[PDB]
Amino acid sequence: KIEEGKLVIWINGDKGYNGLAEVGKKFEKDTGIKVTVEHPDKLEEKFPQVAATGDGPDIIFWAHDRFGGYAQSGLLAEITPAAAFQDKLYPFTWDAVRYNGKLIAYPIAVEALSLIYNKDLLPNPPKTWEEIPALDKELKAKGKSALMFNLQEPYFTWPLIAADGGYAFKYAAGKYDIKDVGVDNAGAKAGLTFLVDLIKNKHMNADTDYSIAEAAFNKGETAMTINGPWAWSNIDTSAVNYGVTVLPTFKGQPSKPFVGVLSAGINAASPNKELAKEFLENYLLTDEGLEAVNKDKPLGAVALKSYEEELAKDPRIAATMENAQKGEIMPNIPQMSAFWYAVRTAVINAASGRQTVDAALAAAQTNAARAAAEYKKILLLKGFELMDDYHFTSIKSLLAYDLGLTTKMQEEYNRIKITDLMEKKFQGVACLDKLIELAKDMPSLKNLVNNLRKEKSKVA
Ligand SMILES: OC[C@H]1O[C@H](O[C@H]2[C@H](O)[C@@H](O)[C@@H](O)O[C@@H]2CO)[C@H](O)[C@@H](O)[C@@H]1O
Repeated sequence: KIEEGKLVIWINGDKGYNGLAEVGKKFEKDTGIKVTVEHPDKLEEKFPQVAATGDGPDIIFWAHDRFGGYAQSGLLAEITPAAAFQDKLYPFTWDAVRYNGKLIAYPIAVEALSLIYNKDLLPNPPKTWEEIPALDKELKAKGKSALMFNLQEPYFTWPLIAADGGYAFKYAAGKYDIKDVGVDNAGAKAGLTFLVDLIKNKHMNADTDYSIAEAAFNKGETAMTINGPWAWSNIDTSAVNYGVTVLPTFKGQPSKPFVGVLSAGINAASPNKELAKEFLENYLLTDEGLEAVNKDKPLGAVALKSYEEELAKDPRIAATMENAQKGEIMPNIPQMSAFWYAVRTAVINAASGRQTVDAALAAAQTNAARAAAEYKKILLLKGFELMDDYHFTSIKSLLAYDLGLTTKMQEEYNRIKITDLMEKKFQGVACLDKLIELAKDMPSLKNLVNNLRKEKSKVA
C-alpha cells in the first residue's frame, strides 16, 4: 500500500533530487503534507514491478519514452490539467506525454546530449567524428585523451548510430510502425563500426561507464565528453573551463540524439492524486520551483514558458536545443523498452568483440521488432497454464540459473511472471524452444510439448 496523506517521489540519481526536495519542503510548510524524494537504482525498472502490486511512489520522474509502457500496463493516472495550465507549457512537450489520446504525465524539461569540451585542453573542438583519432594521438603524447563518454547505455552512443541513417521505429502516416526498425540498416552499421574502431584503436575503452567518464573529464584527464544538462553542475564545481557545443558530424551528417522530455507521472494506485497534481502544477512547474531544481542540476530547456525565456539566454541551453533540433523526440510507445534493451546488447557486444557489428545489429533488429506478446501468449496459455503446480515448480527450478531465480522467487513467482522473464531471456520462438527442451523428458507433459511444437510452426 501507499501511505495516504503524504507524497513519495522517485527521480533518477543524476537529476537534482535535492532541489526537488526543497520544493517538497515548501509544500510541507504550506500544507502539512510531508514530501519524501528518493532516487532508487534502476527506478525505471523498479517502478513497473512495485506499481504492478499497488506499491511504489506517488509520483515518478523519468524521460517520456518509458511512460507509454507504464500507461499501457495501467500503472499511471490520466492527468487532467486545466486549459489555463496547459497554456503555460510549450505545446510540443504536451505531445511527448500524450498516449492513446490521454495525457499521462506532466512535462518538465527537454534534454539532449551535447559535446562538452575542456576549453584549456582543446580551444577548437572537432567538427567531425573522423578527426578525433588524430586529436587523440596528439593528446596522448601529453598524457591526456580526446574523448570519454558512457559506453554502457545506448542513449549516449545513439547519436552516432543515427547520424548516417540509423533509426528506431519508422513514423508512417501519423503513427510509429513497430515492425519497421532501422537499427541494422547501412547507416546504423556505419556508425557503430566507427565506434568499435575507436575502441579497437585504443582511443576509447569498452568498459567506460558514466562514473568513469564524468570523473575523467572533471579531473582534466580527457578533452571531451558526451553528456546532457544534468552533468553541467559537477563540471562547475570542478576546475575545468568547459564549453557545450554541437555534437561532431559523421560522414558529413549531424549526430542525431534521441531527445527526452523529463516527465512526472502519477501512480494509478496513489491515494494522493489530488495532492500530486497540486505539488506538480503549482509548486514544481513554477519559476520558483523549477529554479530550485535547476540550481541543483540543470534541467535543460524547461517546458514552462515563462522560465524557459530566461534559460534560453544561456549558451549551454542554445547548444542543447541545437543538438535537439538535429535529433528527434523519443517515441513513448511501449515497444521502446524492447528497443533500448536490444540496442544496449548490440553496442556492448560489438564494443567488447563478442559479436561483429553486423551480428550485433542483426540480433538487435530482430529482437526490437519481434512480436513479444504473441509468443508470451503462446508460452503462457499453451505451455505454463497447461502443466500442474508440481510441474511448474520443477520447471522454475530448471530455469533458476537462466532467469536469476532466487529461492524466494522460485517459491512465489507465478506463471505470468515466469512467462515474462522467460521470453525476455529467450526472445521470440526461442522461449518455446526452451520450454520444449525443458519439458521434453517429462512423460506427463508429452501432450503439452506436442502442441508447443505444432503451435510454434503454426505461429511461423
Ligand atoms: O540508454 C537507454 C536509456 O536512454 C534514456 O535514458 C537516459 C535519460 O533519458 C537521461 O535523462 C539520463 O538519465 O540518461 C539516461 C541514459 O542512461 C531513456 O530515457 C531510457 O528509457 C533508456 O533506458
